[PDB]
Amino acid sequence: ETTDGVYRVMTRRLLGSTQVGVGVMQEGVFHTMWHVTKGAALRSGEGRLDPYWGDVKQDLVSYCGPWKLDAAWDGLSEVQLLAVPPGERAKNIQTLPGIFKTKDGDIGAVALDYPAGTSGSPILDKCGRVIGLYGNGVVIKNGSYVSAITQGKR
Amino acid sequence: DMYIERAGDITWEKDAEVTGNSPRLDVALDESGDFSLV
Ligand SMILES: N=C(N)N[C@@H]1CCCCNC(=O)[C@H](CCCCN)NC(=O)[C@H](CCCCN)NC(=O)[C@@H](Cc2ccccc2)CNC(=O)CNC(=O)CNC1=O
Repeated sequence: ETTDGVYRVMTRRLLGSTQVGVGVMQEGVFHTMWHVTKGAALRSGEGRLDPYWGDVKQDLVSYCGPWKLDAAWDGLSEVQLLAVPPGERAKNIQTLPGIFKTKDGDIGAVALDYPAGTSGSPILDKCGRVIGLYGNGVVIKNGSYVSAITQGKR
Repeated sequence: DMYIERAGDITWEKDAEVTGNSPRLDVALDESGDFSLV
């Protein structure tokens, strides 16, 4: 009932209208990062979106249904971040992901820096599939920000 | 009370600018969902 695409997550609880994050509507389910909503209900126009699944450690949450995004970075190709910065038009940024190496294995990472409210912007492969969400990351030695490509389980 | 506003289609852009490095980093993820550099 609500169109596929990328969406800003706004709140009026602070000064003015504030963008706290971004998310993806696909197959009837809204996908964003846990730290954006803390699992709170969302409104979409007149209707209400209720949380359905979430996990603080993965830093993901889905609304109206189970996590639907299952594409993954192929470990070789460039991707595009569809950055949706607060107050600014959506812009695609192409990049070759780096790698977060962890005890439990490797995931892609994108070394692109944006305001906090950009959290949740989707990362896409050349087919337009969302391979994860932007905004859970680290700051490295030279002071630059690097975000995991954070993907859920379908 | 939070609300959502449509911002675009989800599509690859052929003319897109290309930027960003490809660092290979050892990280740890803790129970609180925070990454840190090992
Ligand atoms: N050069 C930057 N610091 N660039 C970041 C880019 C943010 C992109 C969206 N992500 C986020 O908001 C998450 C939320 C929390 C999700 C946690 N699970 N965030 C982050 O991942 C980072 C990294 C956390 C590492 C945790 N081990 N968290 C921040 O920076 C903090 C500051 C901070 C830096 C290093 C270590 C710890 C905390 C908030 N940022 C600021 O205070 C100043 N920067 C801005 O105000 C705009 N840019 C920025 O905020």
